[PDB]
Order: sequence, then C-alpha cells, then structure tokens
Amino acid sequence: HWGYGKHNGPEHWHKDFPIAKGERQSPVDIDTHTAKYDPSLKPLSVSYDQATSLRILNNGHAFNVEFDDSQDKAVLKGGPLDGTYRLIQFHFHWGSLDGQGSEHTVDKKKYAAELHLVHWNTKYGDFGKAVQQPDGLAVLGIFLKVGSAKPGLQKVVDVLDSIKTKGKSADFTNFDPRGLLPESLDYWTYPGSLPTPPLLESVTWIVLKEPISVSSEQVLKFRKLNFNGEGEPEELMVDNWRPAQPLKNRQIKASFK
Ligand SMILES: [Zn+2]
Repeated sequence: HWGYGKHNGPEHWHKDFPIAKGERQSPVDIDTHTAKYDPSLKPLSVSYDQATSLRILNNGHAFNVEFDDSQDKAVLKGGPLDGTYRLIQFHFHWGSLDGQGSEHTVDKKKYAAELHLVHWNTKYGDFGKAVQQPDGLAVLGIFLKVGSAKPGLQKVVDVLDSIKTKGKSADFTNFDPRGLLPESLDYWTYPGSLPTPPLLESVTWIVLKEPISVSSEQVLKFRKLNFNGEGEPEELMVDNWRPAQPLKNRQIKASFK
C-alpha cells in the first residue's frame, strides 16, 4: 500500500498508478512572473454558513474532517467553476520541520503546511461519481505559515490525541470552517489532479494567495499523529506531501492584478 516513506513514497506511485506521470498532475510550483491575470475569472463565492461537520478521522495518510454533503449547505461557486460544488472534507499536509510541508509552492517557496477543502460537482450526484470526471472536483488550497495561533483551528488541535493512530475516529460536530479562511479570496487557478493515489485528473485547483497564520504549538500537535495503526510500530505522521510535478502544457491564471 502506498505512503510517503522511502520505499513506498511518491517516487514509487507510478508503478501502481501510471497516471502519476500524466499531463495534469498536482501539485505544481506557482511562478508569479508567469501566472497571468485573467479578467474573465469571476470572484469566488464560498458559502459555508450552514456547514455541518460530522466527524474526524485518521486514515493513515492525514486526518480528515468530514461534512454532511447531502444538501447544498457548504458550497463553493464562482471563480473558474461552472456549477455548485459541495464541501465533503478538509485535511492538511505538513512537514517534520517548519521550513517544508506545503504541496504547492510559490516562486519555489514552501510553507509549513497546506489546507485542502475538497468539494465535488453536484451534477454528478455523489463524490464517488464526481471523482472520475474531469470537472468533478474543486479543491480550495490554503497555505499555513507559523506565527500567531489561529483561533479557529484550536478545536481541531484539541481533539487530535483522540485519533492518534490509523483507523481511529471521533464525532466532531459544530465545527465552522469559516474560521480557517484568510481575509482575502484572491486566488490562482489551474487544472490538476488529486495529489494522492488514485491521482485522478479531475480537480480544478483554487489556491489562495493569502496564507493563514498558525502557532508552533498548533502545528506540533499535527506532528504527533501516527501513520501506523494501534499495536504496530510507531511511525510519526510527518511530511505527507507530494513534491511539485511538471506544469507541462498548462497555464496558471490569477484572479488578481
Ligand atoms: Zn490534500
């Protein structure tokens, strides 16, 4: 089974998933000198007012917070998108040290972690069907840098000891994802893929320009989780990010001048 550790890491993924070497893989480096402003781009509309969180779990690669996606409560529209996209889950990628951890980079610079809010295109009926379509998913990417604590993140941090090892889960209601957004919604966008197997090229990436600040103590809690399940040998969940992939024939557009 795939992972991030020397013998089963990103460099090996192609053997089981040949799409790893596709034409639209993620993440990529965002080159600001090459990213072009596109006047056709509409502003993002993020409606998270009635978001309904359900639970949080350790799946062996990250921890995901899942939401009720049965109704058009927490949805993303506008920007480069055609329809309505429902929020299904969010999770992070982070490093062993503060100087690395993000998947996307900006002018080659890495952040401490990256937040992914995953949405699926309602016209397909459910995530399982959406995930296989080129316009199936929209992922909002937000960079984290170390500084002042993010008050909206604390509820997540405080529950992590409860899902330390793989397969562990816990109820997690009333979490409001608006507390994880930066002030500005200026963004870059490009067509890409899921950055974990099965690596399907079905994602429209929306990467926010403004990072959010989190504290060292908050990020340290991420680093104490385990890739391994209970009873198995300890393996800290760190550096669960895929390196930048070739841009190839794609163009990154900017919503801002
Ligand atoms: Zn992710």
